[PDB]
Amino acid sequence: MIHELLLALSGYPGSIFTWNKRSGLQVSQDFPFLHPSETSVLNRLCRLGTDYIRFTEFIEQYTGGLHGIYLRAFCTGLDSVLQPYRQALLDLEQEFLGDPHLSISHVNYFLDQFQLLFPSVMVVVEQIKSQKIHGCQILETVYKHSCGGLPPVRSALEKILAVCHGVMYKQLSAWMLHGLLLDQHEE
Amino acid sequence: LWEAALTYEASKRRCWERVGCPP
Amino acid sequence: LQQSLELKRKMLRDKQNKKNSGQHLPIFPAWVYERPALIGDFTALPIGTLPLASQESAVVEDLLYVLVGVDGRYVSAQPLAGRQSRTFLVDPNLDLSIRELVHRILPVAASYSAVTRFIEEKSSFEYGQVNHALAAAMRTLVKEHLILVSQLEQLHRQGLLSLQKLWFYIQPAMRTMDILASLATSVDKGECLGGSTLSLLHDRSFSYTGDSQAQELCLYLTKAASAPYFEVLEKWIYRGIIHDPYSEFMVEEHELRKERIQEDYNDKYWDQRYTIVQQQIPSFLQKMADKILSTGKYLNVVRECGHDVTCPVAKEIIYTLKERAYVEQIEKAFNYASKVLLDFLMEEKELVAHLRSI
Amino acid sequence: CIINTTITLAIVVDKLAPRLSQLKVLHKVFSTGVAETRNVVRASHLLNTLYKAILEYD
Amino acid sequence: KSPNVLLQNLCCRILGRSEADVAQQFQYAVRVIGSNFAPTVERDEFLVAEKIKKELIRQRREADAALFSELHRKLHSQGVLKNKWSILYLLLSLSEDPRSYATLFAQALPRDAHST
Amino acid sequence: ITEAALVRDILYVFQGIDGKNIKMNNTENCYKVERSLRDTAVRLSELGWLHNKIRRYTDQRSLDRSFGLVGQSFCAALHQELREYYRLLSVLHSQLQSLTLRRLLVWTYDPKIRLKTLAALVDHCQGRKGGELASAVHAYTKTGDPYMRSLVQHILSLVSH
Repeated sequence: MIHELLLALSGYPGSIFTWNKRSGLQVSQDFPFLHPSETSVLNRLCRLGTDYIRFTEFIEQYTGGLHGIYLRAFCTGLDSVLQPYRQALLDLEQEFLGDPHLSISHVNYFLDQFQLLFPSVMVVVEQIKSQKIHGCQILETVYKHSCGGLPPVRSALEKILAVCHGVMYKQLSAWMLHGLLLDQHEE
Repeated sequence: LWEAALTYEASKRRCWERVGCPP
Repeated sequence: LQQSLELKRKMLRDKQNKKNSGQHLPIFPAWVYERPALIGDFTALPIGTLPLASQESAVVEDLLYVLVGVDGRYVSAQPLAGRQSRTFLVDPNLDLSIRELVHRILPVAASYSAVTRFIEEKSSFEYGQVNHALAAAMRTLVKEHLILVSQLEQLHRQGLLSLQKLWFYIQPAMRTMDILASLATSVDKGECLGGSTLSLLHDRSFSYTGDSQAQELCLYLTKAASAPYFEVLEKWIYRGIIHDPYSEFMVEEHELRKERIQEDYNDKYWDQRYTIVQQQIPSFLQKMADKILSTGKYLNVVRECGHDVTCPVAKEIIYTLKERAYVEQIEKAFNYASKVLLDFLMEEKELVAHLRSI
Repeated sequence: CIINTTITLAIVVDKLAPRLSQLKVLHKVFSTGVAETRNVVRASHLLNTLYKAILEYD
Repeated sequence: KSPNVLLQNLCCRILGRSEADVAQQFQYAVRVIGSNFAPTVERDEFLVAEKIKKELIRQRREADAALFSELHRKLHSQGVLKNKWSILYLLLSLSEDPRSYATLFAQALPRDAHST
Repeated sequence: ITEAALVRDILYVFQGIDGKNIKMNNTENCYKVERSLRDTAVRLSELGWLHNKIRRYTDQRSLDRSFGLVGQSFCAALHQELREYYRLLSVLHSQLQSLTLRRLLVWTYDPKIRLKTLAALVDHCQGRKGGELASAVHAYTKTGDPYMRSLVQHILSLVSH
């Protein structure tokens, strides 16, 4: 729960932090040795691990959404945006390697900057799944939230927009230059 | 003398099964 | 305890109908006043205190609580704040030597509760700009009073502290909290806001001049409370502006553009537009109080046509005792405003040719 | 560097990320080259799958 | 070693010299260190920590004032330092600001109330 | 029961969580303990009451997309002030294993003035959005208190952008 917590936040669950497809990461709430307050802090941290497991499942499942290229560019942006969360977890591992007794409030203060960025990008993925957002409308969908107003969230979605603008410019440098379209069922 | 020996070359090795004083 | 809310409403209404151009002056929500939390005040062995040597150790830890705001097991704080001299109730069946001795120590407990209430009350918006700063400068003196009692408690953990030892230790805190309680009641009793709470602190700096312990505390509170008022002077003496959201400055500006505009019927300006306020002079600026008003008076009649105010001085003005810097900084911008407005009037729309044509 | 710095599971998997990405492509490319009887169709289908699968990745 | 030989190492560290050269300054160092050997104030690391934090807050370096709070705990975590008050009292005194009154603030206890 | 259990209780109630010996989490009027017991807990629990208020607002405001560009940035600044309060709770937990500095009053004095200011910024900015929302943050920076002046003027710089 010092190493099991970094392991469950790494996206590999375990039967303290019981993975449930409904309740994400869930502590099993009845423990005679810990007590209800640290349980609440653990649940608060399990929100981040729940979002990370759902993100990695979405990326593994759709790296090729229902089949195709523009959301393929979205996931290649998405894992690279989630990369500093991994590397901050690896830095936590070295600090807990250095000192044998560090608090959860230590971990909470270090990971409360990703505690915001993850629920903000969840709605960006959720609109694409719900409205069956096909092809170039994903470009508009991430841009209407690129007017975000959390400045980390605005910059993090800007990286994704630049990535999938890469494949937009790639198709445009085919049809404007050599006169041929290169598109199967996306446009 | 001991702070003179303290300027030594340190071993930067570590394991997971050795947490406390594991050079 | 509730009549202070009436006081806050009256000073609210005064600033509201005075400054009619800007957005509504800030307020606290009501619960900040209605909390008992923010005000510092809010198995226990029934042997009838038999053991004589243990009575000292029991009452001194109740004392270590009562020095910093907490009713004890044997001492107990009476439910006033009707008045401000908050009395305490010790246990009746005590050693009379000990009961008398804690009666001598309890004045620093009473002179603490009347300081935390002053800072909690005069941190509200209605009390201007300077009475905010006076309750601001006392809290670094509250910090040391707490630090001594925590150090004495951790010393009391080792059993190396006595009731006589504690009464020896707290002798500087008995003086410093007493000067703060005297300043607190003197600002509360006579209602002192703005310049009026800048005069009284300058009086107490002259009361304590030869002690050099109570003088330095009081002189620290004067320079700290003089920071907002002199900063309005740092604009009004160099430019025509008095920003003054609470009308505490010696100069107020009337909107007597309403009667006199496009014809200056009164030729308004010297007579009815710009007036000096007499009670809001801090009693050490009375010496040039007419010159202070006339300095910013000379600037704005330039500012009516000439948009430029071009004061090259821009001198930082602050309170100092023993040494009069804030007289000549006033004289410098008074000379400059007079020189600019005169030479403006004599070169531009010249007065010799108009008097010749008359 | 095992036998001669601390090293764990969570470091070696993130170190081998750009290799475990490339192996998953081979699991799908070879799957069409193993799922088939004549010697001309077994080579023609294999060589054609590669030319289709890279045009997927352009 | 002994403190008498160890003071001469300090006189050779600050002044760059040998012990056969610098002997007038070491003569002065024995005068001030001797007869002022015993600690005069009650020792507590807490008051000195709350003064180093106050000093680092006063220079608008509010980030280092709570990094000192994480550095001061490691001194207790390791535990080979016996007198942690003295070295912090020394390191506070030799502190320079990279860029008044003290009878009002918290000072150490005098040790004169006790029968030393 | 002991004051040490009260210390670890009041430390989690600093985070605002329900603890062992203090039960009421401002459902009915406020936090209530059930003489170090009553009075010192009724002191220190109001910082957790402050935590409950200024985190309730931003938990609702980040979930509202209609609050706008100036108030997701207001929601960002209010979160930046809360992370450092959890830093203070971290050092409060780390010194436990003395740490009975009269039940942490110097440790929780610098939060409480900052939190009663952040709660003021919370409940004065309730309902406002747009250029009216930056005007309410500007409607706190005529405070001569420089600890309160440097706080809101830092929050103005993030809101006004």
